[PDB]
Amino acid sequence: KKLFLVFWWHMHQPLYREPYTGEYLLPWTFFHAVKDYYDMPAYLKDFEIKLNFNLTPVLIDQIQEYAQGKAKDVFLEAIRKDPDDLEKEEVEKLIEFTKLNYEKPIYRFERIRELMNKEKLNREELLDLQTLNLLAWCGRTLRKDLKDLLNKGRNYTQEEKEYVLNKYFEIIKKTLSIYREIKEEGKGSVSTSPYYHPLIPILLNPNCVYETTPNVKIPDFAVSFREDASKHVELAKEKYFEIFGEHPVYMWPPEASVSNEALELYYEKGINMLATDEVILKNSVERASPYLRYYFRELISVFFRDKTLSDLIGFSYHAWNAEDAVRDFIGRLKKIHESVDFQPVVFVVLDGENCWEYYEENGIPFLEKLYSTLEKEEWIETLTLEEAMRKEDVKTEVIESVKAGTWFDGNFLKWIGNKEKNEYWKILIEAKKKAKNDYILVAEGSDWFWWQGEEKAPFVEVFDKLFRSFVRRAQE
Ligand SMILES: OC[C@H]1O[C@H](O[C@H]2[C@H](O)[C@@H](O)[C@@H](O[C@H]3[C@H](O)[C@@H](O)[C@@H](O)O[C@@H]3CO)O[C@@H]2CO)[C@H](O)[C@@H](O)[C@@H]1O
Repeated sequence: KKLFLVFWWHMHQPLYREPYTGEYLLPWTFFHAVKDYYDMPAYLKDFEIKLNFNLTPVLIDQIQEYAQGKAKDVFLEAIRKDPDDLEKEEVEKLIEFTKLNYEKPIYRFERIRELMNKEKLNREELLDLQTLNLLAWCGRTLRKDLKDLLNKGRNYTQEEKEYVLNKYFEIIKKTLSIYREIKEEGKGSVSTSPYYHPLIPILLNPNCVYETTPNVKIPDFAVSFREDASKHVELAKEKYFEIFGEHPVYMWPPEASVSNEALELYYEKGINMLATDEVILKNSVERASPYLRYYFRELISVFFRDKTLSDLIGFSYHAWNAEDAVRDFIGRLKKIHESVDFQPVVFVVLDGENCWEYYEENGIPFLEKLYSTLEKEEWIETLTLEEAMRKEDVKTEVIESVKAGTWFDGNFLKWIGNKEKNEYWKILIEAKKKAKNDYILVAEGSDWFWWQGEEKAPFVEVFDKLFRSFVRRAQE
C-alpha cells in the first residue's frame, strides 16, 4: 500500500512591462527567473522523483523577452552600469531595493550590512552593492558554479559583475527548454493558467462572492466579463501549445479559485483536471476527504490540495531547521499513510518561487534533504499530474456543486470588498465598456487587486502605475 504524493509548484508574475515605454518597471521576473524558475525543475536532474509545474502564460511571455535580450529592465540597468554612470535616481533605487530585501536570509552578507551603515558610497562600494544584489538571488545551479565569487562577499569588479550577469542570462535562456525536457522525459507534468491569472469565478459571475461573504460590498458590474473569461483560457491554451506542441489538459485555477460556472468553463475548454483548495471541499461537501480523486458532474477531475502540508512548506518551514522540517513533513505523511486502508492521493500545491528567499540558503538544504529523503521512502510514490489523473488503485467520488472561493480563507476578500480594491474594479468596469484590445485582459490579473490597499505592499506605487497604464492602453 503506497501513499501517492503530488507536488505542483505554481510559477507566475504579472506583467511588469509598461505598455507605452516597454520598460520592465520591477525586476521580480528577472530575479525569480535566475533564482527559481530554472532551478526548481532542475532538481529533477539530481533526484529521481516526480515534480509538477504550473507556468502562467504572462510569465512565459516575460521569460521569453528576457531570454531574447529584449527586456528593458530599469532596475537591472542600474545594476549593470559602471557606478560612475549611475544616475542619482538609480543609486536611490538600488539602496531602496536593498533596504526592502535586507532582512531576508538570502541577503545575509556582512558586506551588505556594512554598505547600508555608510552615509555615502564610493564607486567600489557601489560595485559591491550592485553585485551583491545580483548574487543574493543566485539559484542552486549557479551557487555551485559561482561558489568562489559568492564566498568573496566583497571587493567585486565590473568584470566579475558582468560574468555573473552573463551566467544569469544563460540560465534564463535554458529555462523553457528544461520544462520541455522534464515534461518529455516524464519527470513532471506542466500545466498553465488562464492567461493573465484572473479570478475566473468573478469574471463569470461577480455575485459568486456572496456564496461565502454575504456582507461584502462590491461595485456595480454594469458590463459582462464572461467572454473575457473564455479568452483568458483560450489564449492560454494557445500559448502553451506554442511552447510544448500540445494543448494543455491540466490547468491551475488562479488562487485555487473555482465555482460551478468556472468548472463548466474549464470543461468546455477541454481541461481534464485541475486542483483547488481543501477549504473549498469543506465548504461544499459535509464529509469529504482530500485524499480522493473527485469528478465534478462527471465532466472534469478535481483534486483538493492538502492545505496543511502545502502551507507548512509555503509559510512555516522557513522558521525551522531543515532536517527537523523534513522529519516533520515525512512524519505527517506517515500518519496519513497509516490512517486509511486505501492509497491516498496527497496534493501539495503552492507558489513555486516565493517561500525560498526566507529559508536558510534559499531553501536548498531543505529541498535537497526533502527530495533525497522522498526518493528513498519505498512507501511513498511521487506522481506526475498525468499519473495522478489516470491512477486506477485510488479512491474516487462524484461531486455536483462547489461553493465558490479561493485558497485564501475560501473567499474573495483579498481582491474585492474594501474601498480601495473596489475602486480598482470600478475602474476596470468602466474601462471594459470602452475597451479596444487585449490590454483589458492584462488589467484583469489578480495581482493588481491583491496589492491595492493593503498596508503591506512593497513598490505598490509601481503596481498601481502598471494597472492604470494597462487600463488606459486598453481603450486606445
Ligand atoms: O513588490 C511586491 C512583490 O512582488 C513580487 O511578488 C510576485 C510573486 O513573486 C509572484 O509569484 C506573484 O505572486 C502571486 C502568486 O502567483 C499567487 O499564486 C498568489 O500567491 O498571489 C501572489 C500575488 O498576486 O506575483 C507577485 C506580484 O503580484 C516579488 O517577488 C515579491 O518579493 C514582492 O514582495
